[PDB]
Amino acid sequence: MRVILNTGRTIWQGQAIESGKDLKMYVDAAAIIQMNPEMMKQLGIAEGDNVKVISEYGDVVVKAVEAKEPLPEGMVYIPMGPWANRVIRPYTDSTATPSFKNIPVEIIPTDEEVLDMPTLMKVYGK
Amino acid sequence: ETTEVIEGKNITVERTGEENRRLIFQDCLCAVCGLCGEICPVSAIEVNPTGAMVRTEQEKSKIAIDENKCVLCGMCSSICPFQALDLQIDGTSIKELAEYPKIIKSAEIDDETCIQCKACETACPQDAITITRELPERKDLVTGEIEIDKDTCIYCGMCEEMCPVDAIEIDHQTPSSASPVVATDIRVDEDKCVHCGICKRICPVDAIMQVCRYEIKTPEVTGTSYIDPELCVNCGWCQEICPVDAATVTKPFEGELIIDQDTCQACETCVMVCPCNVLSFPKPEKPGEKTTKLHKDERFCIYCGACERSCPVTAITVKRNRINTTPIRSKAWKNAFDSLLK
Amino acid sequence: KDTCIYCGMCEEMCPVDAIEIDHQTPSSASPVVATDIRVDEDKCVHCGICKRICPVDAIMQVCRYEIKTPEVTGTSYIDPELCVNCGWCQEICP
Amino acid sequence: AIGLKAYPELCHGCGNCVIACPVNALRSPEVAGGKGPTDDVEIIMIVEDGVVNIKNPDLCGKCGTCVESCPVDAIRLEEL
Amino acid sequence: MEYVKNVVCPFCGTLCDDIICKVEGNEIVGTINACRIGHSKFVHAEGAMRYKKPLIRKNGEFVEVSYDEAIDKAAKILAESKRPLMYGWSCTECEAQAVGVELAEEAGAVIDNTASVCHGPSVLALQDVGYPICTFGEVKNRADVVVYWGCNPMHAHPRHMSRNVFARGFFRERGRSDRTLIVVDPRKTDSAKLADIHLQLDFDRDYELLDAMRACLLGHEILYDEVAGVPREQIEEAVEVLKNAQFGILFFGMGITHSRGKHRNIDTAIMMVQDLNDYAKWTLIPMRGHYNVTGFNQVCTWESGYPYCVDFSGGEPRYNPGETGANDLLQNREADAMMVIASDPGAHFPQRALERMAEIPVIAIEPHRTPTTEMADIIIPPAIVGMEAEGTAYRMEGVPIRMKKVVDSDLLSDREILERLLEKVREYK
Ligand SMILES: Nc1nc2c(c(=O)[nH]1)N[C@H]1C(S)=C(S)[C@@H](COP(=O)(O)OP(=O)(O)OC[C@H]3O[C@@H](n4cnc5c(=O)[nH]c(N)nc54)[C@H](O)[C@@H]3O)O[C@H]1N2
Ligand SMILES: Nc1nc2c(c(=O)[nH]1)N[C@H]1C(S)=C(S)[C@@H](COP(=O)(O)OP(=O)(O)OC[C@H]3O[C@@H](n4cnc5c(=O)[nH]c(N)nc54)[C@H](O)[C@@H]3O)O[C@H]1N2
Ligand code: SF4
Ligand code: SF4
Ligand code: SF4
Ligand code: SF4
Ligand code: SF4
Ligand code: SF4
Ligand code: SF4
Ligand code: SF4
Ligand code: SF4
Ligand code: SF4
Ligand code: SF4
Ligand code: SF4
Ligand code: SF4
Ligand code: SF4
Ligand SMILES: [K+]
Ligand SMILES: [S]
Ligand SMILES: [W+6]
Repeated sequence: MRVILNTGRTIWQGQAIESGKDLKMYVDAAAIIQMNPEMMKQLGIAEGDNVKVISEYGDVVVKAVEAKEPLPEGMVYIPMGPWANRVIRPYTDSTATPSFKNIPVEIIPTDEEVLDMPTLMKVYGK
Repeated sequence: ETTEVIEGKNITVERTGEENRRLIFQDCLCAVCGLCGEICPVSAIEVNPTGAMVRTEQEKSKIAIDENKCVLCGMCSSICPFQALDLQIDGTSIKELAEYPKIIKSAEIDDETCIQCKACETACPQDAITITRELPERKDLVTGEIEIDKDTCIYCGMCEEMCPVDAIEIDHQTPSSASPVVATDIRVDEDKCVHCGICKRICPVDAIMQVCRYEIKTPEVTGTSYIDPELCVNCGWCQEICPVDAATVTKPFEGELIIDQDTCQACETCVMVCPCNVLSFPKPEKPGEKTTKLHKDERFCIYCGACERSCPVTAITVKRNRINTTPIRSKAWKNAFDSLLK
Repeated sequence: KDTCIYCGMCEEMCPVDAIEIDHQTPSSASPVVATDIRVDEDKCVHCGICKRICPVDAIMQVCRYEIKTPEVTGTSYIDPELCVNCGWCQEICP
Repeated sequence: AIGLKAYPELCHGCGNCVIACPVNALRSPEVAGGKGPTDDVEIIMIVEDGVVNIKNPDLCGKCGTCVESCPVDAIRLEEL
Repeated sequence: MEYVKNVVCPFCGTLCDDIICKVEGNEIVGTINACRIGHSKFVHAEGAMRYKKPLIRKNGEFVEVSYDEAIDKAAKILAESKRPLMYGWSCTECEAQAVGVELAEEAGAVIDNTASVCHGPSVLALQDVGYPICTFGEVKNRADVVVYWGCNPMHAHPRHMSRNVFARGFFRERGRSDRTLIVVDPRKTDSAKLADIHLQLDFDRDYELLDAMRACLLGHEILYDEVAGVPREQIEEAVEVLKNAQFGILFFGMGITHSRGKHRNIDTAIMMVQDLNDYAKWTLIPMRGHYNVTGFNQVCTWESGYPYCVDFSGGEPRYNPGETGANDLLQNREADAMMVIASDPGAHFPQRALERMAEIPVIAIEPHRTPTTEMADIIIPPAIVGMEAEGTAYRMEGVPIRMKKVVDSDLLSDREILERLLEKVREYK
């Protein structure tokens, strides 16, 4: 399903980054995708099911979660972090600032696993 | 034996026997003023906090009655100024029984004087007033004749576009050799026409005559007025707002309101709680101008005490110097009513 | 606006919605059912309905130096590639 | 038995409730002005360890102002 | 258990200076007044890596070294680079930031902070059209219209509303009840839940919406009957609310710096605020993110003349956001070395930038384990500002508040590390 990806802060992601990016707390709070209940029905997923997110700029796997902050129709929300930054638009339009918000992506269910923090960074072949 | 049934928010307390007694509490009418629990001679009633029952959602009712203590005397139903408690005796409410005290209050609209302006309906804080009104048909508020010369008319369609009320219609068509015309008719709906003369002034061929001008009935406004006695709280907003002094109100209690502006922290609870719209937060007219923190107009106050009860810092106090009732034949009742004076 | 009692009948009856009233719920600090009334004289077509419905005669309305006379302007184009020269235009023209 | 009740696991520690409370405001000019108390004062609740923490519930008048100032239902008035 | 009062919180740009720290044995174990985020930074969470000592990677596994050796390796990298990038700065104090500028000159580096992924667009906007602001206390004591445009303070500046909206002020003694609260956000945020007016506009259409508001303000009819999903009548009503303010404040954040148009969204927001002042007193404040992102832009500006994306490659300072920004040098593959201090670009840059950080030497002045330290070749743990070290920080509207040292640490401070690093870079040339 083609949706609009919005990204940004949550109080839980804020608590997680100041505790430690290495903790499971961070994966549970930033490796997620908030969706409206009705969008989860049309796609056949429930809370806890994992989602494959593909864009023109990359791909990532995140855990689906009902949004306590309701979204407009067609929009999803992934909190700021390395998982969200797999798929958002990098180009800055000659301002230095990447397009972190409102990016067309494809979302589909997946039995694949969510990568933890050290493992996700391996995709960049350091 | 005394029993109790709680249907939804409502409470019913019943004693059967030779004389049947039923106390009925409608939660939706309770302003949580607390008077019933104060007057109760057996401390059977406990009233919940006035703020919490108004500003938050609660599963419980506004009051609670102890069946084990309730003796079904009905002082609570006699005092309640919101008509939320009723004692019925052999099926008949005590409001119908002269031997039982009744607070004295009223609210009437003189229909002859009333001009159906609807100010009271708007201002009523309990939405207890209904004002209906019948305006004349538009066609009766304009007089004039208008005719279109359909021969002179060349069907340019400018009147039809410019009519502000779409009163002109043209029967357009594609020509044929058998009907070599771009339209077959033009009409003015004189029910819609308001005789502004725009058509006449735009017509390029002066095809339209339009002019503004025996016992014809004068057009006049009619209506009705209803005050729901179950909702009416007798604040007198209708009496004050009325431009023609057509509404008359009398109140049960007399008293005084006292506000400590420096103790008030402007949490707005009392403003939201007041069933009479007495209390408000004035806005400054000019930058740098200061206003009274908590403003009141006692013209609308009935001295029920809900606001004082709701204030967590006790910034408001409600003095009550008189309770007007029908004759209180029991001296014990009389002293219990007098216990509410302060 | 002083005589006006804000009954709202003009606003309902205006055939072109030229009258607007700033309605409100009263408060003890602002004990009025409205704060203003206005006539959009760009929309008003001067039919006098408002004046005749007003219950308190608060509205004065009357129909009445080089002001430009209002006149209709336009243009006309004939596409030569489409024009077939049947002369319907010549005959239909008034 | 309606009274104040916290849900610290839903709370952002944002402080809206502490400031809005008229009891807290009356007792602390700092709170009244949107600040956390620095002066030692006895108020109904504060934010402690990042979450709202009821300290003196006997002072609560159950008016519901704090409840209406919280968007995440982390503080409520209910049966205890 | 010593109680430390009047502590300045080192997280967000609200820069609360009323924190109370619970100190049990040279350790912070709890707080008072701090929000859930602030509390998290003051307190160590069990299991989380706090780097005790410097590190250097050899075979994908790090090896502990001394400060001198790690600083020597780092200075070697910077001194032989031809386009080195020095990025971050926003979560450290201003003296460390000032050494950084002198180091950037010495190394011929590009020095840039987190503004270039945050309110840099606001910086570009204000350079073109201006910057009409006020301090928090003015909002508290005067404001009767408060607007959160494209920000979610409940989640990102948690005590901001309580400190500025629910707070009672001199001419606003009724607190929340004296203010009209407006939130503009495509989502029903927890901030929008508290608002009196929520403009739930279409995403990426703020610029269009503000064009209609500005044109309506200057007396022009709105061409379209719906703009950004907001009906024409509702736009005119919103503009009337702003015109009738006695004192209006426009707070704004990433919803318009990151979204379509970027700096031009802020541009047009600023010009509306300016022009509102012919009808009502109006100002704006950008919701600066980190507690001292504003401080780096202050320091850099007053030392070099420019606020961020500053290139010292030519000796003279030169400035061209879109070229000399951190994401520009990485995505165009210009940079051959990256020094990261007090920031986590590994977590918070896009993949195209991360692709370049994997190819170049990366130095990280970082106390914790982050995605950046995973991409790093040297790690240098510092003392944490506002907990273990002091120095100036700047609140989001420019108010300088000195961070405080609550506990002691055997670790070096940012300022110390950079001062030694600077000395070694001078040497290697
Ligand atoms: N919890 C937490 N708090 C933090 C941080 C953190 O990482 N976590 N970091 C701090 C930093 S660095 C910063 S910069 C601040 C940022 O704080 P904010 O500026 O609040 O940043 P975001 O939450 O990313 O985005 C705010 C809102 O923009 C909205 N938005 C998205 N697209 C659009 C649009 O097209 N139009 C409009 N009007 N709105 C839109 C989103 O729905 C979102 O709710 O937070 C700081 N505080
Ligand atoms: N998808 C998406 N991506 C985004 C955003 C978004 O909205 N969406 N927002 C962007 C924005 S606005 C920003 S600013 C960035 C976030 O910008 P970052 O600077 O990456 O945010 P943090 O993760 O808080 O990074 C601060 C780091 O410094 C460390 N630190 C704390 N105190 C000190 C100190 O005293 N000294 C030193 N040396 N280090 C310290 C912390 O442990 C932490 O790892 O994210 C950006 N990326
Ligand atoms: S008296 Fe006041 S409280 Fe007791 S019922 Fe009638 S209203 Fe409810
Ligand atoms: S009936 Fe007489 S007793 Fe039962 S409650 Fe009402 S008052 Fe107290
Ligand atoms: S106010 Fe006086 S006139 Fe107008 S409706 Fe109510 S009563 Fe009739
Ligand atoms: S007079 Fe005014 S209204 Fe009556 S038709 Fe001509 S134009 Fe339309
Ligand atoms: S304007 Fe004069 S001519 Fe044109 S249609 Fe109306 S009437 Fe016929
Ligand atoms: S009195 Fe108060 S309540 Fe009763 S009607 Fe006139 S207004 Fe509505
Ligand atoms: S009086 Fe008490 S209740 Fe009414 S506002 Fe002031 S504080 Fe809130
Ligand atoms: S103000 Fe007058 S009416 Fe309103 S609550 Fe207090 S007393 Fe009852
Ligand atoms: S005159 Fe006719 S049009 Fe002009 S306002 Fe009065 S009613 Fe509406
Ligand atoms: S009609 Fe006469 S009174 Fe009623 S509103 Fe229009 S003007 Fe005011
Ligand atoms: S009408 Fe016949 S002639 Fe006049 S334009 Fe159309 S085609 Fe040419
Ligand atoms: S309770 Fe609701 S409001 Fe009081 S702090 Fe926790 S969140 Fe902020
Ligand atoms: S309820 Fe009213 S009083 Fe009790 S705390 Fe919340 S606010 Fe202070
Ligand atoms: S607001 Fe920002 S600053 Fe004030 S505490 Fe919460 S986090 Fe620290
Ligand atoms: K921590
Ligand atoms: S930032
Ligand atoms: W930021």
